[PDB]
Amino acid sequence: QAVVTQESALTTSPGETVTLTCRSSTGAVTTSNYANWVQEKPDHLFTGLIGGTNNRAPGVPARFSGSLIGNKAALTITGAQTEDEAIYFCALWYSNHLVFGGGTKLTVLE
Amino acid sequence: QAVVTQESALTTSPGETVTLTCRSSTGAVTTSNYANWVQEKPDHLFTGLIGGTNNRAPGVPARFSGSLIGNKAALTITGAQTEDEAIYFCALWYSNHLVFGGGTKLTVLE
Amino acid sequence: QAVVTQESALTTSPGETVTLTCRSSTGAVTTSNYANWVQEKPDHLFTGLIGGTNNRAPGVPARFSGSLIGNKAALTITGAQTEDEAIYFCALWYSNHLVFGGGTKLTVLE
Amino acid sequence: QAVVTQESALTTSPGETVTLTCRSSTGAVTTSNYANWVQEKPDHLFTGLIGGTNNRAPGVPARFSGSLIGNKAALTITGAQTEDEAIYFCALWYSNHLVFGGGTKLTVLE
Amino acid sequence: EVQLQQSGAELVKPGASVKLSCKASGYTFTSYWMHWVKQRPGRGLEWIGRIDPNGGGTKYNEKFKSKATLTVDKPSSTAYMQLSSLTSEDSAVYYCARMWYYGTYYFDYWGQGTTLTVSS
Amino acid sequence: EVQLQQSGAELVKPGASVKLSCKASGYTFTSYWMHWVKQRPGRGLEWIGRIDPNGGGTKYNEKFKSKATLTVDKPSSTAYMQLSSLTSEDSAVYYCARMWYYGTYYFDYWGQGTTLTVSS
Amino acid sequence: EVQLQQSGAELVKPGASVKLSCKASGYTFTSYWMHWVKQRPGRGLEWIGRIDPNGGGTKYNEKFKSKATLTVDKPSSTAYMQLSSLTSEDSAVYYCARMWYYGTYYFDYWGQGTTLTVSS
Amino acid sequence: EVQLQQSGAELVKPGASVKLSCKASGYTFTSYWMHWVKQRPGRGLEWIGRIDPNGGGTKYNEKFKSKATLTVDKPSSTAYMQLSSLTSEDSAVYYCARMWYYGTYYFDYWGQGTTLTVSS
Repeated sequence: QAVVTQESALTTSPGETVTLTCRSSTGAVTTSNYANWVQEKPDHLFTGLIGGTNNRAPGVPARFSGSLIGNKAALTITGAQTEDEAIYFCALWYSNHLVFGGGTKLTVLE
Repeated sequence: QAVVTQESALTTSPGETVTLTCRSSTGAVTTSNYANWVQEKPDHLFTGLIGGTNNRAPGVPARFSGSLIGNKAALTITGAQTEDEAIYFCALWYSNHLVFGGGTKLTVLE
Repeated sequence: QAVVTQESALTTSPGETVTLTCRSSTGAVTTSNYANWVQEKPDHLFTGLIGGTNNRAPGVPARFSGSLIGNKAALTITGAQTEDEAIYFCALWYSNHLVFGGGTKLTVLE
Repeated sequence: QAVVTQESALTTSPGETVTLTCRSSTGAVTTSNYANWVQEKPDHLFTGLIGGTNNRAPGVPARFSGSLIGNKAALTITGAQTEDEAIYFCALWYSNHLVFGGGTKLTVLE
Repeated sequence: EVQLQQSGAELVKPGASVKLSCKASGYTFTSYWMHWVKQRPGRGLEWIGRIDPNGGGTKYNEKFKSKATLTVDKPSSTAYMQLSSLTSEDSAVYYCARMWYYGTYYFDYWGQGTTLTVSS
Repeated sequence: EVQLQQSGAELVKPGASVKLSCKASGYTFTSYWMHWVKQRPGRGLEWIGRIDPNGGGTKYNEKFKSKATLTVDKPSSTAYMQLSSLTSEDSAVYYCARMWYYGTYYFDYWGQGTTLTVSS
Repeated sequence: EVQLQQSGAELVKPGASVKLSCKASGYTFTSYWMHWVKQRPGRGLEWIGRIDPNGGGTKYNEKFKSKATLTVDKPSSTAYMQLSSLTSEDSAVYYCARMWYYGTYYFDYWGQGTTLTVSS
Repeated sequence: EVQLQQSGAELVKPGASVKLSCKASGYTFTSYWMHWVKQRPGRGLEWIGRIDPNGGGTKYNEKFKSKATLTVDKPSSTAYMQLSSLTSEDSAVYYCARMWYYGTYYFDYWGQGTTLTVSS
């Protein structure tokens, strides 16, 4: 069955660039996986940041970008701010349903 | 039996206006439901904000107002501040006891 | 057996004065109860603020004072600051051991 | 079996100096225990601060220093900042595995 | 200010009977009606009943009426809730709140809520 | 704004059948597809299914299909999830999220999540 | 400063016997009397006993006296609490605190508290 | 930066066998030794073992050696921990951390830790 893997967390500083990755256990992530990155904030607040690999939701700066690197899907964050400190889950599409990674938690110092 | 329904959360920005709604599962919310909106803050701190549909408690700006829209009771918040970030529960009166919604959690950015 | 009762919480604003009270269920609180007020802060951080009814621990401003009002022990806080937001437990002495109230949680706005 | 003991917490103020200690229950802590101090921050964020008794990890000011005092390993913190508020665990090496103290939690006011 | 007071935490075991209190700064209950809100994650908030200190008159739900209970120490200023024969799901944080509707004047002020631990 | 609404908390017991809802400000579901994310510590987030209000068409996982369920109150604007025969591990915080992919336009907005308490 | 030290967390299983410690910066216990406060949600804070390092003299409650226990490592500076035959409700966060009343001088300073996990 | 990656949360049931992973930004394990710290309230932090990707060589404790396990996906960059036959006390937050001692260079960087939920 489909298991999604991502980093359990990444740390950083405001202004840096951090890439988060997402791999499938059934093969290469591909466009038909329509990789989504939904931001989660304390008290279970979930927000779709990017979808269809590279598509930004409304109200999302293009500092956030997504892509496919080799066989992994990636979410890159540029000019990291403090407000970005959050969990970044990867949700992949397998034909008719959604499979979620465990969520990569990104920290700033501060 | 009486089930109260409200939004599980709403997000916003300081200065905006957000309306929270409250519906009964036995019919239209009405004046004899004396709809109450009590604000809850972290560590189970509860404060009655509005009661009897449209009545403000002492120490509550008239930025907070309540009403009945059609068959729903509503709490509108105007010029949303940061300090407002909280859970907003709806408690309705059915003859001799109180039934509570699950609480609508309102967030600001920040 | 000895049950101690206090308010489950009190709210306030910086500069105000709030009194917390403490009563025994075996009679009047008295000097031989050596009423203690120990401040608790998030992550189980406990600090004895006052002891022997009216005795301040080192490093405690005399804004904090304790006493016996009638049959209740009291802790009064004057010129309430923000930093004071905490749980205030009452611990009473009964001959050879200590009995604790459930702790009064004091909030500021902010 | 190997039990590691440390203080369950220490409090302080910015600019002060606080020493944390670490003792083994099988004898004196020694160089072959390669005493490590890894900083933990809220949401299970762990960072190795010092290792091999006195060795600082990259990105760690020399405000943090470690040593062996008598039969105890010690971590001293100088010019304590606010940002330092964290749990400080001691992890000792016994031949082929690692044994952890319960973690000393250090607080500032603020 | 005006502030309402409940105990930090109480420990009980299944089949035992415990009682929680709610005071007023205040001065006293009655009158300024009483509530008991139960909080258990996601669920958020439940209700329970009221008491008429002057001479009785509590009201709950078909489900509460067994375990439910509402009271006072009028010669002091306390309000009370009694869970007879508690269970491991009785465990929760019960809020107390006053006043009015009956309708004295004219909003509730919350307590902090007692952590009811059941049991070990 | 645009905001999505679920209940604070719901209480149920094993073997019972409960139902959770997801509204839109919004206005209504359908269309703007529906999700249900389950959150249980470390595990973080699980999935469940969708519903086609216009006339049915839900989809889950081999494991979900028993307890799973997805629905609406189209004459209002509600979406629904039903756990039939809940268990103590059903206990969790289930998130609701909409829209699209089907692909209306063009990102999800989360709810707050209901605390499902099971049971006591 | 002056600071008091307990272990982060300890793991035990029912029927097992565990022991928690409380040190001083400090330098040593005795003298500067010892406490053990138990914290379990709502309940908040419970008590347990004291120990007279110089040569014994502990004191608890009718309920504590079985499991209760209070001690030291005078040749070092440690104070101790022993739960013999723990249960799943022994699970909690026990605070240690010193000094005085006996009455050396003249206030308690808290530790951070050990998370007693029971059991799995 | 340099960052280490574990899954949010994983759900398992007693008697089942689950496996947790730890990646590096990084690039790959080996070499830069591996740890697994277990966190359960008060207890705080426990240990488990290591793995020698190049060709095996794990090390744990007398108690861990049954359930314990340490591994990799060298053709990628992953490290692994396997709890065979989990129990309800296996439930916890297990941290992964690398490197060195063996002693490459010259400090650990933590992951975020997976919430292992057991079970319901």
